[PDB]
Amino acid sequence: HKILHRLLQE
Amino acid sequence: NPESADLRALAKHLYDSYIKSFPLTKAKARAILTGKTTDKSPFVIYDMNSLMMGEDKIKFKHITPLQSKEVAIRIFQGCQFRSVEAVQEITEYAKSIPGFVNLDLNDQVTLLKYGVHEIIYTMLASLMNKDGVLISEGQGFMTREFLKSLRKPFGDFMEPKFEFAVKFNALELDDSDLAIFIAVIILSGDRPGLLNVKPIEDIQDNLLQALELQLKLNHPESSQLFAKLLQKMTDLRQIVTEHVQLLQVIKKTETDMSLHPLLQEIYKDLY
Ligand SMILES: Cc1c(C)n(Cc2ccc(-c3ccccc3C(=O)O)cc2)c2ccc(C(=O)N[C@@H](C)c3ccc([N+](=O)[O-])cc3)cc12
Repeated sequence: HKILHRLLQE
Repeated sequence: NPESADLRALAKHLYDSYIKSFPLTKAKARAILTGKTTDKSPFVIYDMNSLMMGEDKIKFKHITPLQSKEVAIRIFQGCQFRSVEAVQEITEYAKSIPGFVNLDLNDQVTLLKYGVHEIIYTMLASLMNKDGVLISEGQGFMTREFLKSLRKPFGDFMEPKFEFAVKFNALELDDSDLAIFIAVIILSGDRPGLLNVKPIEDIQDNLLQALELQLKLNHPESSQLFAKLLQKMTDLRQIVTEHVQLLQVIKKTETDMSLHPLLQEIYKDLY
């Protein structure tokens, strides 16, 4: 879930 | 009273962030669908030819579509682009839910992963009627008959969303209501694989009180709208299961179609 992670940290 | 007040505050905060996060409200969609607006009525898409002629006009957040695929596949690449953007909108919205960003990051991930399809279905309902569905900020309108007409498996893809939507739209919820309901869906303590359920359930219990108060104030004539809505939220998980199954099929059986990476992350090890 790299993108989801990235969207969540963004 | 003092507790009521805090729950009214939550409701408003959530409505505000909902308005900021999502481009097309239920209010505007209904205005567009009824014909009760000053805007130019949507371009109707009912066959291969109308799709092609309308592709010029169907902008989303100032993003023009790319200008050789069969009707079914082109429809699916468009719904896929919109879904990705919805996932991103829903993620921004989730972050505005008080306490959500203080949760374990792995659990924020898991809540989104399972929540997004439920919410997408909920928000599709705002854009639908018995005739069809508004697309791309309401510049287009795609007929249900046309979508049902597509070659399998794509013909059975949108039909259950329509079936759910005609029943859900009966409850006559508005944007202030939906804003809270969406937050309740996201903060579901029974998603598989959660690490720390308790702070999730504590947030959801406030949200559910906020929802209940909201429905009493905003629909004082509607007897137990709250209870009806909760029953729908449980139906909706079954329906997301059917849909994930259909995509399993489409991924394997339709090799001319690239499923977007964000969507792969979400569908992988889901039901
Ligand atoms: C079929 C379709 C097309 C062709 N476009 C335009 C478009 C414009 C640009 C691009 C595009 C953009 C970037 C890069 C490449 C392309 C490209 O051209 O391929 C693709 C299509 C759409 C835009 C929105 C929707 C939509 O709202 N669907 C509903 C059912 C919905 C579905 C889901 C949700 N939802 O809340 O998830 C709401 C409404 C559908 C379409």
